[PDB]
Amino acid sequence: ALQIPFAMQMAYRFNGIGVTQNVLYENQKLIANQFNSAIGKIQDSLSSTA
Amino acid sequence: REGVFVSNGTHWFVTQRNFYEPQIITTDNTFVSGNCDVVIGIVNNTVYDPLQPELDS
Ligand SMILES: *[C@@H]1O[C@H](CO)[C@@H](O)[C@H](O)[C@H]1NC(C)=O
Ligand SMILES: *[C@@H]1O[C@H](CO)[C@@H](O)[C@H](O)[C@H]1NC(C)=O
Repeated sequence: ALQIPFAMQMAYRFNGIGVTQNVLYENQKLIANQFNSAIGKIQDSLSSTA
Repeated sequence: REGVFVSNGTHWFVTQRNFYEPQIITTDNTFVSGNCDVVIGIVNNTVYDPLQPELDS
Protein backbone atom coordinates (compact mmCIF):
# COMPACT_ATOMS: atom_id res chain seq x y z
CA ALA A 1 0.00 0.00 0.00
CA LEU A 2 1.33 3.44 -1.05
CA GLN A 3 -0.39 6.38 0.69
CA ILE A 4 -1.75 9.15 -1.59
CA PRO A 5 -4.03 12.16 -0.76
CA PHE A 6 -7.64 11.20 -1.53
CA ALA A 7 -8.32 14.09 -3.95
CA MET A 8 -5.21 12.91 -5.91
CA GLN A 9 -6.44 9.32 -5.97
CA MET A 10 -9.70 10.66 -7.45
CA ALA A 11 -7.77 12.63 -10.12
CA TYR A 12 -6.10 9.34 -11.17
CA ARG A 13 -9.57 7.68 -11.21
CA PHE A 14 -10.76 10.57 -13.47
CA ASN A 15 -7.86 10.27 -15.97
CA GLY A 16 -8.80 6.55 -16.22
CA ILE A 17 -12.31 7.51 -17.56
CA GLY A 18 -10.76 10.06 -20.01
CA VAL A 19 -11.96 13.15 -18.06
CA THR A 20 -8.92 15.41 -17.51
CA GLN A 21 -7.93 15.68 -13.81
CA ASN A 22 -8.34 19.50 -13.70
CA VAL A 23 -12.13 18.83 -14.02
CA LEU A 24 -11.96 17.28 -10.54
CA TYR A 25 -10.01 20.12 -8.89
CA GLU A 26 -12.14 22.87 -10.48
CA ASN A 27 -15.22 21.01 -9.05
CA GLN A 28 -13.91 19.25 -5.90
CA LYS A 29 -16.47 20.67 -3.39
CA LEU A 30 -19.30 19.87 -5.84
CA ILE A 31 -18.00 16.28 -6.28
CA ALA A 32 -17.71 15.82 -2.48
CA ASN A 33 -21.34 17.07 -2.12
CA GLN A 34 -22.59 14.69 -4.88
CA PHE A 35 -20.71 11.69 -3.41
CA ASN A 36 -21.79 12.39 0.22
CA SER A 37 -25.42 12.93 -0.93
CA ALA A 38 -25.33 9.72 -3.04
CA ILE A 39 -24.44 7.49 -0.02
CA GLY A 40 -27.30 9.21 1.89
CA LYS A 41 -29.66 7.72 -0.77
CA ILE A 42 -28.19 4.21 -0.08
CA GLN A 43 -29.20 4.36 3.61
CA ASP A 44 -32.69 5.59 2.63
CA SER A 45 -32.91 2.88 -0.10
CA LEU A 46 -31.98 0.04 2.32
CA SER A 47 -34.13 1.50 5.17
CA SER A 48 -37.24 1.85 2.93
CA THR A 49 -36.81 -1.13 0.55
CA ALA A 50 -36.85 -4.33 2.69
CA ARG B 1 0.56 16.24 -18.04
CA GLU B 2 1.20 12.67 -16.90
CA GLY B 3 2.67 11.94 -13.44
CA VAL B 4 2.61 13.50 -9.93
CA PHE B 5 4.19 16.65 -8.45
CA VAL B 6 6.59 15.71 -5.62
CA SER B 7 9.16 17.38 -3.38
CA ASN B 8 12.04 16.06 -1.25
CA GLY B 9 11.31 19.05 1.09
CA THR B 10 12.70 22.04 -0.91
CA HIS B 11 13.19 21.01 -4.58
CA TRP B 12 9.97 20.53 -6.62
CA PHE B 13 9.78 17.84 -9.35
CA VAL B 14 7.31 15.82 -11.47
CA THR B 15 7.54 11.98 -11.85
CA GLN B 16 5.60 9.16 -13.53
CA ARG B 17 3.33 7.52 -10.89
CA ASN B 18 4.84 3.97 -10.85
CA PHE B 19 8.67 4.54 -10.62
CA TYR B 20 10.53 7.52 -9.06
CA GLU B 21 12.17 9.53 -11.90
CA PRO B 22 12.29 13.24 -10.95
CA GLN B 23 12.04 15.64 -13.89
CA ILE B 24 12.26 19.43 -13.61
CA ILE B 25 8.77 20.98 -13.86
CA THR B 26 8.19 22.73 -17.21
CA THR B 27 5.59 24.15 -19.63
CA ASP B 28 6.01 20.81 -21.55
CA ASN B 29 5.44 18.19 -18.79
CA THR B 30 2.54 20.33 -17.36
CA PHE B 31 -0.68 21.94 -18.65
CA VAL B 32 -2.55 25.07 -17.46
CA SER B 33 -6.17 25.37 -16.41
CA GLY B 34 -7.66 28.41 -14.61
CA ASN B 35 -6.37 30.68 -11.82
CA CYS B 36 -4.78 29.60 -8.48
CA ASP B 37 -7.89 30.43 -6.32
CA VAL B 38 -10.09 27.38 -7.05
CA VAL B 39 -7.84 24.34 -6.28
CA ILE B 40 -7.55 23.01 -2.68
CA GLY B 41 -3.90 22.60 -1.52
CA ILE B 42 -2.15 24.18 -4.57
CA VAL B 43 1.47 25.33 -3.86
CA ASN B 44 3.53 28.33 -5.07
CA ASN B 45 6.52 27.25 -7.22
CA THR B 46 8.22 28.45 -10.47
CA VAL B 47 7.48 26.49 -13.71
CA TYR B 48 10.34 26.57 -16.26
CA ASP B 49 9.79 27.45 -19.98
CA PRO B 50 12.49 26.10 -22.41
CA LEU B 51 11.85 28.78 -25.11
CA GLN B 52 12.88 31.65 -22.74
CA PRO B 53 16.74 31.27 -22.96
CA GLU B 54 16.50 30.94 -26.79
CA LEU B 55 14.70 34.31 -27.13
CA ASP B 56 17.39 35.62 -24.70
CA SER B 57 20.07 34.42 -27.24
C1 LIG C 1 -3.85 19.05 6.21
O1 LIG C 1 -4.06 18.81 7.64
C2 LIG C 1 -3.56 19.91 8.51
C3 LIG C 1 -3.77 19.51 9.98
O2 LIG C 1 -2.97 18.34 10.28
C4 LIG C 1 -4.29 21.21 8.13
O3 LIG C 1 -3.74 22.32 8.86
C5 LIG C 1 -4.08 21.51 6.64
O4 LIG C 1 -4.78 22.74 6.30
C6 LIG C 1 -4.58 20.35 5.77
N1 LIG C 1 -4.30 20.64 4.36
C7 LIG C 1 -5.20 20.49 3.39
C8 LIG C 1 -4.67 20.62 1.95
O5 LIG C 1 -6.38 20.25 3.63
C1 LIG D 1 1.45 32.65 -3.60
O1 LIG D 1 1.97 33.75 -4.41
C2 LIG D 1 1.10 34.96 -4.50
C3 LIG D 1 1.81 36.02 -5.36
O2 LIG D 1 3.11 36.33 -4.82
C4 LIG D 1 0.75 35.45 -3.08
O3 LIG D 1 -0.28 36.46 -3.16
C5 LIG D 1 0.17 34.31 -2.23
O4 LIG D 1 -0.10 34.82 -0.89
C6 LIG D 1 1.14 33.13 -2.17
N1 LIG D 1 0.56 32.04 -1.39
C7 LIG D 1 1.12 31.52 -0.30
C8 LIG D 1 0.45 30.27 0.29
O5 LIG D 1 2.13 32.01 0.20
